[PDB]
Amino acid sequence: NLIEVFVDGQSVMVEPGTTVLQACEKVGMQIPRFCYHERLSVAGNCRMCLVEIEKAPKVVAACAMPVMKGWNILTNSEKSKKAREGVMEFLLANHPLDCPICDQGGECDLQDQSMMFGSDRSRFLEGKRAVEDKNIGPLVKTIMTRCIQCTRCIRFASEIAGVDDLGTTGRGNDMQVGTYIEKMFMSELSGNIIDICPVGALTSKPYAFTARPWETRKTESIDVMDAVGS
Amino acid sequence: GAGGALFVHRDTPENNPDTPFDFTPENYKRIEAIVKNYPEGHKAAAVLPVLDLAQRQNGWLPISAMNKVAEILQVPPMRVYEVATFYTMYNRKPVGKYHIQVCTTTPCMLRNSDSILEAIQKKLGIKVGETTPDKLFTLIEVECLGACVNAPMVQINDNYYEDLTPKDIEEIIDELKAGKIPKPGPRSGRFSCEPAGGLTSLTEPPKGPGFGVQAGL
Amino acid sequence: TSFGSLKDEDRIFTNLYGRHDWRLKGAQSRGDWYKTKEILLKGPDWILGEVKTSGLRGRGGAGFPTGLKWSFMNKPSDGRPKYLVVNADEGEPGTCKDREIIRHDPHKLVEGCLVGGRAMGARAAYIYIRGEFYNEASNLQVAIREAYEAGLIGKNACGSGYDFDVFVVRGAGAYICGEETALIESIEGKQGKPRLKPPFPADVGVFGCPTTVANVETVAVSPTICRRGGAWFASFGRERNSGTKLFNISGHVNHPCTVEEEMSVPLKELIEKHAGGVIGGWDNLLAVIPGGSSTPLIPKSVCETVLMDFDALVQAQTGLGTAAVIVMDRSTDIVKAIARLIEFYKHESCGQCTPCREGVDWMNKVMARFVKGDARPAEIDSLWEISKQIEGHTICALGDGAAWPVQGLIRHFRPELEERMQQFALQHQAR
Amino acid sequence: WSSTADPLSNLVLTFSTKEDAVAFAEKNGWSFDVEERKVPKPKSKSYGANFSWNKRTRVSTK
Amino acid sequence: DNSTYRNLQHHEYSTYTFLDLNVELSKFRMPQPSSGRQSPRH
Amino acid sequence: RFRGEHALRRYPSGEERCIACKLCEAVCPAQAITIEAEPRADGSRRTTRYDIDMTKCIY
Ligand SMILES: Cc1cc2nc3c(=O)[nH]c(=O)nc-3n(C[C@H](O)[C@H](O)[C@H](O)COP(=O)(O)O)c2cc1C
Ligand code: SF4
Ligand code: SF4
Ligand code: SF4
Ligand code: SF4
Ligand code: FES
Ligand code: FES
Ligand SMILES: [Mg+2]
Repeated sequence: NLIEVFVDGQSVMVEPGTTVLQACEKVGMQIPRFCYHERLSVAGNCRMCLVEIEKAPKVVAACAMPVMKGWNILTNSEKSKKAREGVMEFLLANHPLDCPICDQGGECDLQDQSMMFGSDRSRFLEGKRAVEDKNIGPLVKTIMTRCIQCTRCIRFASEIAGVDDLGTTGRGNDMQVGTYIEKMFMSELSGNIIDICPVGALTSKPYAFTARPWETRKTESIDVMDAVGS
Repeated sequence: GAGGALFVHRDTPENNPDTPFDFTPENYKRIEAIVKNYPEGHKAAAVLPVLDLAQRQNGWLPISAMNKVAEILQVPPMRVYEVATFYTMYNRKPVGKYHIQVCTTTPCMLRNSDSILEAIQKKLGIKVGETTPDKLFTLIEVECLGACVNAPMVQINDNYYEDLTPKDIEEIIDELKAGKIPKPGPRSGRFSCEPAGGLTSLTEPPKGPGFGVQAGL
Repeated sequence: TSFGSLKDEDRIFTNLYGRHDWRLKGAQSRGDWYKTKEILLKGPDWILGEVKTSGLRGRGGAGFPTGLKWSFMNKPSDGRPKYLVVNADEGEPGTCKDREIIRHDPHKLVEGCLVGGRAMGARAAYIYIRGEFYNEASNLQVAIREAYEAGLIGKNACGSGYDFDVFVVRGAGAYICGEETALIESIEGKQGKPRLKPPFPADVGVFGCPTTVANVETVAVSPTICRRGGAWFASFGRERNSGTKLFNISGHVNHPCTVEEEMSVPLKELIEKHAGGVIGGWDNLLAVIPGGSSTPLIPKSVCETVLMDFDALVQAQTGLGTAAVIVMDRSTDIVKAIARLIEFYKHESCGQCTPCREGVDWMNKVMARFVKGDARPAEIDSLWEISKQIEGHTICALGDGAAWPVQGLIRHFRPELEERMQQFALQHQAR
Repeated sequence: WSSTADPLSNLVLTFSTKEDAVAFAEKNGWSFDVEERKVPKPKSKSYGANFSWNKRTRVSTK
Repeated sequence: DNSTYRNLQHHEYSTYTFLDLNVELSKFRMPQPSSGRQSPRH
Repeated sequence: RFRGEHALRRYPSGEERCIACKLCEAVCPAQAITIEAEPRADGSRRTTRYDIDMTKCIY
């Protein structure tokens, strides 16, 4: 049977095992997120989806927390807003100032969610981290100083494409995503890491520098390279 | 503080997939013993023990050794690389015959650990991330090693030398380079963690079996 | 009522300091391996009741009722194996008690593992020992071999019909792998990154099976509680802080040592009695870290009269932690000591969470600037706020434990930070 | 530059409902093709599935 | 009786002491449980 | 502060400052800027077309 939870006081009937993020989606609220993809497994490491429950003293990860009976989810509370601001502060603290030279440009989730859920000023008075750029073939361009270590490409590669050639090497602030060796990530489903990477760490190499998202017009057609008809 | 060791691999003549590495038959017996400590269908749990065994045999971990471990355990080489780069007890670079590791965290820093480090550096004439020209000693700093009450202390190839003074550590280095193996443990007249002034507890002989046992139990 | 002055007849961990034989003959000369068959025949519910009455709390950090934990484990089986994981990755900066227990009381550890496994219905116990403790791990393996040969563990353990295995798994260097879910991930041959709860380890643990992670000291004191009472154990200590404790007194103290004492012994009495007092006398004391690096510091004012106890130290804006008492006398650079602690946490952060990863590196940089005064008085509140942003927003408690020392330093030694900033500004103002 | 002779090239209208859009198109006399809205289907997400004892959902890395 | 350190057996261990002890212990162990498959990739 | 004829500047090295980010094209009220870019022979993000219609520009 369905259990009853509350999002901002509004009743939702959700199946057991539904997460806080999915319940908020059911009432129409999209919780901010970086590491969560609904086609991939649940990581819960970017900590961007933290929300407040009515009586809980601690924020929970909305993407990985199943709802319990009679929970009130405060999606726009002071605790949730401050949690989002802190997480965005850390991300932008180590991110590089590469927006004008970044193909992610006007279609970046770091930019959009920084304009929506983050602070408008920076307190970071230190030096930034610079990361060596890897090479994984002629299709995907890697500029890994922009990586936010969300591990979507690792989960996608492994689970979806059946290729376990991506991972995280090292630990701490110096943790890096790559192959650890000069190996090309060649697969029939390799551009989807370009799609799912929220930032400009993984970008299309044929499309590099040619256009900006606001310029383009979008035509909805189908694919003719095979008989799937994508 | 930057570690100074990169987490990417570049093929070199001394370190490449064609580098000869394979376990000895005794080490294969040890691998077989290790693997059957875990449930069937979970053979990948032996990555850390088998990789440590490979490093124990070969002194360090070449990429060929990592690939051999991955092949034996049928686990992706990227998973083996992840483990090897994550854990700091693995040497992905050739190391000296004696790996001196001076603990420099606060409990050991409050006692004169900098004196120990400076004495080692002057005795060997190397910096704190370098190897001696004869490839005999390597010197690094490490975090807490679990002998805080016996501070300052160093670890030289899984032996703890504790309650050190500059003279004591110089004598230890001299014994190591001469050929003898110094006895591990405190150098300050203590045997273990007991207070130096005198035993403040456990002075009387222990009570026998069933001393204060319950009624029924 | 007063606490302390524990008697050697009532100290649980005899053969501490290694003055006796640690082998099976010596361990059995003391009370170890005595009526273990009777305890196992009493069975799970009796052992859980004894632990609950004894009121034992977790000895490896967060103090949580062990009776309640093992009760969580005591649910009916569902077709999966059951495991007790004994944590011996003593990475906390100030703690050596687990090392002493493994090195000198391995049969006490093994018997505790057997008792806890019987209580929790576990087929196996994996003892996860840190990789630097090589000699300790070897002694543990020798003791386990003796137990297997004597029939105390294995098939029909202690002649009770209960099969129980004890394995020893050596980790590598990872203070984070000291953490329970990181311990589980390390055992499974993974990187050693903490998981999110739920699922709790009692539901999905190592290999996806029900496991209970317990500290070496907890499992080692378990069989003594079972064989003895637990009304006795509850008699030692305060009302909800019962039993004995191993304290590691270290730092700027005359005779640094590991001792066993009652759970509510005052800190000043412990230092003055078992360690010879502060180096320059009690007047020379500056600060004390009472539970290892994770717990905040307290000034001499608090240390004048405070009980080395869970609730007592929580009421002092601190924690008991692992009861690792680091002493700093007046001739020390408190800012530099806390900076070294933050650098420790930066090096040992596993890097999974953005809060801990980025913010702990950031706090390391800010503290490094603080120690030389190359800062402004308005960055103290900024550092407080970023530490508050790290705490409570991380997957595991290393992020919380990297913020508490910073908060304690800011809370009790802000004038020192401001004076250092002023001196640096004066040095630069000259030219 | 890019030239055009089509007045209605940049003309995009926003409607709250398919029925409103269809009524507008019908009264203005244009031909129209309607596409039914595609919504993502509900999905069962479980963090604990990453650590299955016997199922393939167990992930090799985090 | 309380004046001599009796933990002197560890000034003889070599690199393979732990793994050799593990090899020796293999006969006393119990059969391991099986998850029904050879690997999560099977 | 006077706004007269337009110009594209260079770094002291002689390298063009424009990185083809199209922010000017986006913000231009009069739609007087046309920009097209591609990777240069050395991989730089540089423009191949940069037009301004001075009869459309509102200065
Ligand atoms: C040796 C040891 C090291 C630990 N290290 C950490 C650590 O790095 N981070 C952390 O959050 N908890 C750490 N813990 C606490 C564990 O999460 C957990 O509380 C403990 O392993 C088992 O709990 P209990 O013994 O109190 O029942 C450590 C515990 C032990 C015993
Ligand atoms: S990834 Fe996004 S925020 Fe980062 S430089 Fe690129 S556009 Fe800017
Ligand atoms: S490269 Fe992109 S998808 Fe991969 S971890 Fe980094 S930000 Fe995520
Ligand atoms: S808080 Fe830090 S150590 Fe803990 S899981 Fe997150 S990144 Fe790892
Ligand atoms: S595209 Fe326009 S705004 Fe961007 S660098 Fe070039 S001239 Fe400046
Ligand atoms: S979206 Fe939940 S922690 Fe990343
Ligand atoms: S601080 Fe050095 S051994 Fe613990
Ligand atoms: Mg992208």
